Formats: sequence, C-alpha cells, structure tokens
Amino acid sequence: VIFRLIQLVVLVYVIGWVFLYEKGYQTSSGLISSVSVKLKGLAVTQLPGLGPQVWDVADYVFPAQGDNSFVVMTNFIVTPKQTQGYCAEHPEGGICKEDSGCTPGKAKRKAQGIRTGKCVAFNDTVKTCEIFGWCPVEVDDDIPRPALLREAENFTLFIKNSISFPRFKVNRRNLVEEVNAAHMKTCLFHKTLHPLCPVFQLGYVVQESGQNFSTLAEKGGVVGITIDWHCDLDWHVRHCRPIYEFHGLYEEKNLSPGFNFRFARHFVENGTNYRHLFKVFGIRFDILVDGKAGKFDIIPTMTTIGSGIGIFGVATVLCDLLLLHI
Amino acid sequence: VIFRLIQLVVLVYVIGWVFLYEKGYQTSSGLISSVSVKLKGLAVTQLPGLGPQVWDVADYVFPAQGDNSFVVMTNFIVTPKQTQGYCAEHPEGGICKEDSGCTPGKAKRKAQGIRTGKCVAFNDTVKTCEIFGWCPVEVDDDIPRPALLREAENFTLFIKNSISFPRFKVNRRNLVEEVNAAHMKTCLFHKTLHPLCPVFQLGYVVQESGQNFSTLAEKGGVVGITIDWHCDLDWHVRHCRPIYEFHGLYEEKNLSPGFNFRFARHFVENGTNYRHLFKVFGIRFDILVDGKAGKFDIIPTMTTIGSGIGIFGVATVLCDLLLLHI
Amino acid sequence: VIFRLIQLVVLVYVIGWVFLYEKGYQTSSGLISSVSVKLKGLAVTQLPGLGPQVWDVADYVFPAQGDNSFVVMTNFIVTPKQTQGYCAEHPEGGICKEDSGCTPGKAKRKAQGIRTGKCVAFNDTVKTCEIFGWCPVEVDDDIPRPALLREAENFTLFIKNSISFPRFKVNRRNLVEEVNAAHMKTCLFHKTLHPLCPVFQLGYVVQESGQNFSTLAEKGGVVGITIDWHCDLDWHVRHCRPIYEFHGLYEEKNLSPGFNFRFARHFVENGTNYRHLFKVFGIRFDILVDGKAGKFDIIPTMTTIGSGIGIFGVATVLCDLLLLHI
Ligand SMILES: Nc1ncnc2c1ncn2[C@@H]1O[C@H](COP(=O)(O)OP(=O)(O)OP(=O)(O)O)[C@@H](O)[C@H]1O
Ligand SMILES: Nc1ncnc2c1ncn2[C@@H]1O[C@H](COP(=O)(O)OP(=O)(O)OP(=O)(O)O)[C@@H](O)[C@H]1O
Ligand SMILES: Nc1ncnc2c1ncn2[C@@H]1O[C@H](COP(=O)(O)OP(=O)(O)OP(=O)(O)O)[C@@H](O)[C@H]1O
Ligand SMILES: *[C@@H]1O[C@H](CO)[C@@H](O)[C@H](O)[C@H]1NC(C)=O
Ligand SMILES: *[C@@H]1O[C@H](CO)[C@@H](O)[C@H](O)[C@H]1NC(C)=O
Ligand SMILES: *[C@@H]1O[C@H](CO)[C@@H](O)[C@H](O)[C@H]1NC(C)=O
Ligand SMILES: *[C@@H]1O[C@H](CO)[C@@H](O)[C@H](O)[C@H]1NC(C)=O
Ligand SMILES: *[C@@H]1O[C@H](CO)[C@@H](O)[C@H](O)[C@H]1NC(C)=O
Ligand SMILES: *[C@@H]1O[C@H](CO)[C@@H](O)[C@H](O)[C@H]1NC(C)=O
Ligand SMILES: *[C@@H]1O[C@H](CO)[C@@H](O)[C@H](O)[C@H]1NC(C)=O
Ligand SMILES: *[C@@H]1O[C@H](CO)[C@@H](O)[C@H](O)[C@H]1NC(C)=O
Ligand SMILES: *[C@@H]1O[C@H](CO)[C@@H](O)[C@H](O)[C@H]1NC(C)=O
Ligand SMILES: [Mg+2]
Ligand SMILES: [Mg+2]
Ligand SMILES: [Mg+2]
Repeated sequence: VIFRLIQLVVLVYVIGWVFLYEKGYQTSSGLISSVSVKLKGLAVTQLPGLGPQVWDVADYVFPAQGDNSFVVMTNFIVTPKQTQGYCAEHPEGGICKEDSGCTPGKAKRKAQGIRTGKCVAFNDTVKTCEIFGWCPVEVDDDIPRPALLREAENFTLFIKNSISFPRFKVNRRNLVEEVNAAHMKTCLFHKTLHPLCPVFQLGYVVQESGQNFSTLAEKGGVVGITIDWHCDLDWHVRHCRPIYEFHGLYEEKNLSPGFNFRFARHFVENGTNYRHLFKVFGIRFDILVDGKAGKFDIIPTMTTIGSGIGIFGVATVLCDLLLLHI
Repeated sequence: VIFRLIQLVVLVYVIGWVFLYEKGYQTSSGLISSVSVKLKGLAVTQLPGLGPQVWDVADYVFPAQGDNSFVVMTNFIVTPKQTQGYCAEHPEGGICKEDSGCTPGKAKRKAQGIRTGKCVAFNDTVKTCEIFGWCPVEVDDDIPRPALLREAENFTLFIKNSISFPRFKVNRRNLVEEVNAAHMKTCLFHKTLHPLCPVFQLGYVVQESGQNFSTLAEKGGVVGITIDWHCDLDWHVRHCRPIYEFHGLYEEKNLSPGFNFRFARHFVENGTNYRHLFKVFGIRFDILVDGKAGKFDIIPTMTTIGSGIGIFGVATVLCDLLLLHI
Repeated sequence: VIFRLIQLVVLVYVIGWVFLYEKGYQTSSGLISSVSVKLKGLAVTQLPGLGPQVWDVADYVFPAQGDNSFVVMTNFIVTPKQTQGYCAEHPEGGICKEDSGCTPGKAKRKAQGIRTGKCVAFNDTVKTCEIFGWCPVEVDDDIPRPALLREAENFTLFIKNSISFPRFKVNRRNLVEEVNAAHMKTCLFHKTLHPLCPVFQLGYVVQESGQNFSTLAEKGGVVGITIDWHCDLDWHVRHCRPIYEFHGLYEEKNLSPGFNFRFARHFVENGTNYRHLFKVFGIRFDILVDGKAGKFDIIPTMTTIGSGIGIFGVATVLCDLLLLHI
C-alpha cells in the first residue's frame, strides 16, 4: 500500500507544485517595455557671487527626453565662459618649475590641451605647463559639500511604463486602473502605502535603494529602479500590476565613488565662441523593466501532464528498485 | 504489436518534434545588437506671428545621435526667450486673491519657482503667486490640435541594426544582401511587399503598431519596433534575416495619454542668459532587438538523442504499467 | 557486473557534470547593471581656414552623460552658421536646368526643405531647386580622409559598471578590489596583461573588436563591449570579476558603412537664429552587461539529486531493456 502512497505524493507534487505553483498549464512570454520619465521639482543655487539660478526639469535631467537610464543632476561644478585659448593647465596634469620640464605636444593620459611647452603660472604658488584648449581650465578639486541641488531629494519622478506581451497581445501601463487623475495629483509612491503611484520622490527612491541622498547628492550616485510585471493573464488584466524595487550600493571607501560627467553649453557672445562647462554630479536612475505573462494554453498543459506521467513512471521504477534491494 | 507501435510514435515525436521542429541537434546563442537610426524628412511650422520654421533631423530627433529608444518630435509648445526672473506662476500651481494666500518658499509638488509670497496677476482674470524662475512661465494648456509636426508621418526612419552572435562568431546587419544601393534609394518598408527594406516611414510604423498617427502626433505616443533575428546557421548566412514587428496601444481614455518632455536651448543675447523651452510631444520609438542563432553542434545532438532514449525508456515503462493494470 | 558499471557512469555523470560542472547545487540569478562611461583625451582639428579647434569629452561624446550605447566622435563635417532661409538645395535632391523642372512643395524622400519651385545655381556648374530651410545646405560629399578626430584612437574610456544580483543581494563594481588608486592612474586595459583595468584605450578596444580604427575613424563604426559577470557566490565575493569582450565587423563592401548622425548647436548672433550643423562620424560603443550569479541553495541541490536519481532510474530501465533484447 506504501507503493501507491508514494504515487499520491508524486501526484500531489505534480499537481500541487508543477501544475499549480509553477503554473505548468500556462505558457510564458516576455515583455517589451517603453519607459517614459518626467521629473518635477525645482532647485535654486545662489552662488555668493552669482544671483539665484533656478534648475528645472529641462536643466537637471540628462537626457532631457528621458530614457531607461537617465541622470538627475544633484551637484555641479561650472566653469563659465570657457574659450579656446592658451592658459595654464590644471596641476593634476603635472607641475613644472621651468619651461624645460614642459614638452610641446599632448599629454599621454587625461590630456587637457595641446601643451605649448613653456611653463606658466596656474596660480601664485603653482606653475603648470601652458596648453591650448578650453580656458580657463576646469578646477573641480572642491566639490560643494552641501550639494547645490540637494533639493533634488524632493523632486518627483513620474515613471510612465508602457509594456506589451506581444505573444498574448496584452498591453499594460504602470498607470494601472487604480491610479486615477486624483491620485496622480497628490500621490507619492510608497512601498506599502501607495505601491502603485507612478510618481516617485527621488529622496524616497534613493532611501529605498539602501542609500543616503545627502551622500549621493554631493558626488553623484546610481539607483536602479526595477519594474517587474509578473502577470497571470488567466486572471482579469486589472491584476497585471507592476512591482517597483530600488537598488544601489554607495561605499565611500570604494574607489571612484558616485557618478559624474561633463557637458558643455556652447554659445556665441561678442562674436566669439564660448562654452559653459558643467561637471554634473548626479544620480543615474537605471529603470530596468522585466517580467513575464502567464496565460493558460493547452500545449503546456498537455506537456506538463505528460511530464507528470513521466515523473510518475520514473517514480514507480524507483520504488520498484527500492523494494527489491530493500 | 501495439507496444512497438507506441515506440514508433515516441520515435516520431522525438525525431519529428524534438530533434527537428525544436532543432534539438542545434546549440543556441543570443545576440548582441547595436541599432543605428537616421531620420529623414522635414517639417515646416509657420506660426501666424512667426515666419516659417523648418525642422530637420537635427531638431526633431531626441537624442540626435539616436539610440534603441529615441523620440521623434511630432508636436511642440515653445516658450521663447525664457529668462530667470520674477513673474506670475502658472495657475496650475494655485490661484490667489491676495498676497496673504501666497507663502514665500517653494511649492511641495510640481514647483515652478521660488514663490516670493506676493500675489500677482497671471493675466487679467487670474492672479497667481509670484515666483522666481524661468519667465514667462510655460503655458502648455493649448496643445495644437493639428500637430505642428504632423508631417512627421512621412518622415523616413532608417534602422541600421548590426547584430553579432558571439558564440558562433557570426555578424549580421539588417541591411541584408537583398538590400542594395538601388533599394536604399527608393524603398519604403512594407510588412509584405518590402519586408527587408530598412527605411521605415513613420506613418506606416505607427499604423502597423495599431495606432493612428494623427492622434499620436498631437500629444505624443509610444511605438515599439522589435527586430527579431531567428536564424538557422546550418543554412547559408544570407538567410539570417531580421523580422520587424511594430507595437503600441494608444487609449485616449487612459490617463496621461501620449509622451512629452521639456528641453531647453540656452543662449546668450544682449549679455543676458535666455533659453527656449520646448514641451516636445513626440513618438518614442523603442527599438528592441532580440533573437537567437541555431547552429548544429554534436553535444546538443547527443543530449537530444539521450533525451529521446530516456523518453523512450519512460514510455516503455508507462506502456508496461498500462498493460498490467489494463 | 556491467549493470552496476553503467550505474557508476551515470553516477559520475550526475555528480561530475550535472552536480559539479553545471553547478546544479546552485540557484542562478541574473543581474541588473548600470554603466557609467567617462572619456578622457583631446583632439585638435586645425582647418586650413579655421584656427585650431580642441575637442574634449564634453564635445565628442554623445550623449555627454553617457549611456550603455554612446558615440565617440571620430570624424565630422560641419556646416557653420546655418540659418533658415532660401538657398539652393544639395544636388543629391535633384539637378534642374530651368524653373519648370522644379515643383513647389517638399520632396517625397530625403527632403532638404520647402522647394520654392524655381531653379537656382547650387554652384557654377550645377543648378538645384531653391528650397527654404537651413542655409547654406550641408555638403557632406567629401568625408575627410584622415579623420579629424583620428586622435580618438588614444582616447581613454573609463567604464564604471555597477551590477547587482538582487536575489542574492550582492553588489559588484567592475572596479574590483585589485583595481586601486595607483592602477586607475596609469593602467590601460589589456586582454591578458591588465584584464581588470576599467580604463580602455579606444584604439585598443576597436583593435580587439577585429576592426581598424583608421577605417572606423573616417566614416564611423560600431564596437560592442560586453561585460560578463559569471560569478560563483559560494566563493569569496572578490572573485566576482567582469570579463570584457569587444565585438564589431566593418566591411567596406557592405552598404551604408559606418555610423554617422547630424546634430545642431543652435545659437543667436546679431539678433538672428543660427545653428552649427555637424555630421558626426563616430564609433558607437554599445556596452552590454550580462551575467549570472550562482550561490549554493538546498532546493536546487535536492532537485538536482532527484534528477540524478531519476536519470539513474531511467538508465537502469534502459540497461534492463538492452540486456533483454541483447
Ligand atoms: N577615461 C578615463 N581615462 C583615464 N582616467 C580616467 C578616466 N575617467 C576617469 N579617470 C580617472 O579616474 C579617477 C576616478 O574617476 P572619476 O571619474 O570617478 O573621478 P573624478 O575626480 O570625477 O575625475 P575627473 O575630474 O578626472 O574626470 C580620477 O583620477 C580620474 O581622473
Ligand atoms: N514627475 C511628476 N511629478 C508629479 N506630477 C507629475 C509628474 N510628471 C507628470 N505629472 C503630472 O501628471 C499628470 C499627467 O502627466 P503628463 O506628463 O502626461 O501630463 P502633462 O500635461 O504633459 O504634464 P505637465 O505639463 O504638468 O508636465 C499632470 O497633471 C502632470 O502635471
Ligand atoms: N531615414 C532615411 N530615409 C531615407 N534614406 C536614408 C535614410 N537614412 C539614410 N538614408 C540613405 O541611405 C544611404 C546610406 O545611409 P547612410 O546614413 O549610411 O549614408 P550617408 O552618406 O551618411 O547619408 P546622408 O548624408 O544622406 O544622411 C544614403 O543614400 C542616405 O541618403
Ligand atoms: C593653487 O593651485 C593648487 C593646485 O590646484 C592649490 O592646491 C592651491 O591651493 C592654489 N593656491 C591658491 C592660492 O589658490
Ligand atoms: C524636502 O522636504 C521638505 C519639503 O516639503 C523640506 O522641509 C526639506 O527641507 C526638503 N529637503 C531638501 C534637501 O530640500
Ligand atoms: C546622510 O548623511 C548625512 C550627512 O552625511 C547625515 O546627517 C544623515 O544622518 C545621513 N542619513 C540620512 C538618512 O540622511
Ligand atoms: C487667464 O489664464 C487662465 C488660466 O490659464 C485662463 O483660463 C484664461 O482663459 C486666461 N484669460 C485670458 C484673457 O487670457
Ligand atoms: C504625407 O503623404 C503625402 C506626401 O507624399 C502628402 O500628400 C500627405 O499630405 C502627407 N501627410 C502629411 C500629414 O504630411
Ligand atoms: C485618425 O484620426 C483622425 C482625426 O482624429 C481621423 O480623421 C482619421 O480617420 C483617423 N484614422 C486614420 C487612419 O487616419
Ligand atoms: C558643384 O557641385 C557638384 C555637386 O555637388 C560637384 O560635383 C561639383 O564638383 C561642384 N563644382 C564646383 C566648381 O564646386
Ligand atoms: C597615439 O599613440 C601615440 C600617443 O602616445 C602617438 O605616437 C600616435 O601618433 C597616436 N595616434 C594618433 C592617431 O593620434
Ligand atoms: C588600417 O588602415 C590603414 C589605412 O587604411 C592602414 O595603413 C593600416 O595598416 C590598417 N591597419 C592598422 C592596424 O592600422
Ligand atoms: Mg577632476
Ligand atoms: Mg502642463
Ligand atoms: Mg550625405
């Protein structure tokens, strides 16, 4: 009788686990995703010598059109009115005492310009090789300790994620039926309180990634936002909801901490070409959307049943051999 | 004799389905893809007060260098010569009667600037809190009903998709051998007539995604272009061709319809910093390239044969048990 | 005795191959990746009529903030001070003898502007239809044979790849423990000599992709950089290292060789709107990061053991049938 008992255990396993837990009766399809991101919020940076400068979405989001991976500027160093000319290079490229030390040409690594070959004063104490390039050279030694856009903590990120399961011809948007005009007006995403609001406060996103916004704001950082669409299309499509998880690890001990990049805003003034060089420290938000849809299909159902019978057949042989040797 | 009959059925299944349909004799490798997109076409927008403005690829493609996900501008709202200053904020941030209602600071959500705390006239009828920020504030209430770049319907998208199967060291470009200089000159992609022309008319792409370009043009939209490379490398490499499928669902009832973003073109005029704010309504084309290559390999062939023998062994046991109990 | 001999062979197979080589005792999880790219190096282009122009990271990287897919400019054609006006279109849009040939409107394909309908002289020998658009029209017929930014060969690409295995809560950066401040100062990645230095010389990357930088520099190109994280988390996390492989095939015979795009730098001079049109020929670097982590888990271990017993049970039946029929 114990022989058939195992058969029931195998039958329970197949039905309970393979046929039900793993949804063996369902076929699976990946998704194709499109992510639209809009940032709302504004930061003001009043440099002691420069009047209050405002930074809206058009100025602190890179790229402006948005992408799966986009950068929100949280701190910057600006070299205003850079012009192509001769000037002393940054001392990070070497410090010279006389023109003999400087060699005409271009530095082998991290070149700042075309070295003329004569030493010139970078400042009163330090003399550096004269280069041809964007002048004055960028001085990014002093990152602002309170991030100039630390107010980006309260910026709101609206993630509009349109997914499709092409095999099942099911289109879903992360703005699920629950999300309405009233929610989009005042809702801020919370992992438990508002798990479906597609408006994310950047500080909350960074905090839920296991990171500190104040630390990430100063020198930039990385936050990974995963949107998971695990949907059972055998149920009403309204249950096909996204799951948001935030990822990131900022170790100050780790070398090259944070994220930064340089971009320039070229302009012409007084019939001369100038540019504003910005070393933008910012949090790169990588929005990775993954998921699978499961819809009942007869072909996986039959193969799962066939696999269950095959498992049953193997188990009966194993029980037969077991009883013989024991 | 029925015992061996089932054996043939299992043998037919293994050979016919596992060994041939599923190509069990082949090993499989994913692909690494690079997508190059070039947009050709031009739109002219003659505002009643502003002379005819032309929009070529450098101006309506975001990003200009292109990407797997890029935006073609189909409609825009422009705030010309925005300057950082004091002005009335947009009424969407609140309408005030007196300065008492306004509070100095920054709005908690969708902040437009630094509220000075005194109510000022946004226009004759409506007074809004004075803010410091980009002035005049954007008025995006009236989206142009005929899209300013509705001529983007006839824009041509050239998708240059270079894929590689690194395991098989096979490199393919969507410009297949069939595609030649004469085709690239006049061909427009059609799902059946010209299924290999890599030049796609945007209107056709939107139409084949199940969407209406006129609707998507006004408020933006999303079109997913999937390039599938299902190649059997046992055949000549010339048969490794891409398959293009277009995806998208635009529901006007759905909240936040379409896609839009704001970008600015900063410039200096009369020794003052200005910017042109554009609320760009556009169709975000997400080009997702997937696929797998199958090349004959002895190791999968042996395992498939071994699996077939294993299936044969299980089937014989099942037939044995069947005949006993029946 | 040969019966049990096969049992050992199956036991060796399960333990040796399934349980050990394929790490059946381990569960597997994909990774979520964020790629930060910084380009260092400078190129100078001294046009015979235009003074030496320098190109630093802010000017030759598209997008400036970087992405998984980014473009490093290696050659460009510039149309300076384009303004919206009437002028002769490029002869690629058609050559006319009289105004009768030109038709007012817009060309059906590759439109350059709004044709006024009167033929005008493009140059002394050739007359083309007058259009309204960006003037003077781009003349990209003569790509510079020595690429203007062929010095991009010695540009250094710093790939900062932060990955996470969310199931295992393991965060890794391609700046592995071996990589320190001293390495990041002077190291250049080599496939064998320095396989962990995250600073890549562009010439080396193109060369290791099977391509010639001089060829790719002139007309652009594509290089795929794959970062593979195949990590066994049963071992210390310091062994979770990335593997870099470079992919690309440049066939001059292939149609549409290379990669190029057009972007504009709009500016206002003398109270008039102008733009600098750049046809940027560049190498698009697609950084695809993939990999899987394997950590010992009891559930895969039991199923692998159960599968091994199942394989053992099937093998015993096959040996039984074999001995009967033979
Ligand atoms: N592409 C590159 N080639 C060579 N060195 C690089 C490159 N990118 C960064 N580095 C160097 O690596 C170190 C850390 O890089 P990281 O970008 O995090 O620092 P940083 O202080 O912002 O650098 P920098 O101001 O030099 O761009 C610095 O010494 C930086 O100069
Ligand atoms: N990041 C965000 N934070 C908060 N609200 C947002 C955000 N992005 C969009 N919204 C709001 O969500 C609603 C719909 O968003 P959507 O971007 O589709 O509309 P819109 O009319 O283009 O918005 P807007 O002009 O305010 O950017 C609007 O009320 C908009 O203000
Ligand atoms: N979107 C498009 N629609 C139509 N033709 C296109 C498109 N993109 C490129 N082409 C044409 O395809 C051919 C090769 O394309 P490719 O971009 O490699 O060449 P090109 O010389 O840089 O082109 P162009 O200067 O015309 O942009 C050219 O004749 C080009 O005009
Ligand atoms: C001069 O420059 C060096 C290197 O950047 C810096 O350490 C030093 O403090 C500077 N001195 C002054 C007086 O600014
Ligand atoms: C964000 O939270 C509130 C705004 O409602 C404010 O009190 C706080 O200071 C803000 N923090 C920053 C860093 O701007
Ligand atoms: C973040 O860092 C700041 C300063 O480094 C510190 O005051 C604060 O307690 C940290 N944590 C949070 C949650 O802000
Ligand atoms: C004033 O602004 C409000 C809010 O934008 C608008 O509804 C109204 O039509 C405007 N009135 C005039 C006369 O422009
Ligand atoms: C696109 O098709 C033709 C151009 O050949 C033209 O008749 C039609 O009006 C165009 N449509 C738009 C919206 O520009
Ligand atoms: C698209 O919409 C327009 C106006 O909304 C309508 O006239 C047209 O019939 C629709 N369909 C197509 C295919 O253009
Ligand atoms: C005139 O333009 C045509 C077409 O671009 C070109 O082939 C020819 O060489 C040009 N002639 C001169 C004198 O520039
Ligand atoms: C790159 O290599 C060295 C620089 O160290 C130089 O001799 C060589 O000419 C450079 N090549 C180019 C194309 O700039
Ligand atoms: C690359 O091309 C140039 C010119 O086309 C040639 O001189 C050189 O030998 C080629 N190979 C390498 C490795 O530079
Ligand atoms: Mg620095
Ligand atoms: Mg609005
Ligand atoms: Mg051309």
